[PDB]
Amino acid sequence: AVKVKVXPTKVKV
Amino acid sequence: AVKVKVXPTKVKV
Amino acid sequence: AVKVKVXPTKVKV
Amino acid sequence: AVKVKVXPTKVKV
Amino acid sequence: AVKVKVXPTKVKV
Amino acid sequence: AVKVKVXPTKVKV
Amino acid sequence: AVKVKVXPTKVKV
Amino acid sequence: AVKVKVXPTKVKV
Amino acid sequence: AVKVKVXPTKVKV
Amino acid sequence: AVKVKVXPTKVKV
Amino acid sequence: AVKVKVXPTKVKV
Amino acid sequence: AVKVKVXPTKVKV
Repeated sequence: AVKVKVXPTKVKV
Repeated sequence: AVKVKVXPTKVKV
Repeated sequence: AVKVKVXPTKVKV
Repeated sequence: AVKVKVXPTKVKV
Repeated sequence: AVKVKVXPTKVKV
Repeated sequence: AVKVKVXPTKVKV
Repeated sequence: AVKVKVXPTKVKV
Repeated sequence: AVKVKVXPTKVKV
Repeated sequence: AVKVKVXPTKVKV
Repeated sequence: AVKVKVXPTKVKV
Repeated sequence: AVKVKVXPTKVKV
Repeated sequence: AVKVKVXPTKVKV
């Protein structure tokens, strides 16, 4: 899985 | 890989 | 894709 | 979307 | 509805 | 389905 | 929300 | 590294 | 992780 | 970060 | 710096 | 940005 930030939200997918 | 959406902002990771 | 809350974080996956 | 709880772990789907 | 795993339990919600 | 993680919290959608 | 059991699987929805 | 796709544009990061 | 712009979309991967 | 270009494909990293 | 693929071309930027 | 070439690989950075 990979860490991402999209808009203001960080998350790992 | 999957579509990630945060309000109006999308991207596929 | 579905709206989800993981921990305190809302996102659409 | 609905609250889902398994043991102590709650989330929203 | 979407296939989920929450904790150790898989289910469709 | 993909594991979505926020720090040490983990689920699968 | 309520606890549901089907055979071996429980979950609260 | 992971595939990223935005609309029809794919790349790898 | 690195800030990227793919097509029109800025994100961090 | 910098524009990287390969023929007519541009991005920024 | 990060390994990237821009168009068909791999490189590290 | 400038055209750069190493062996077979050209790119513009």
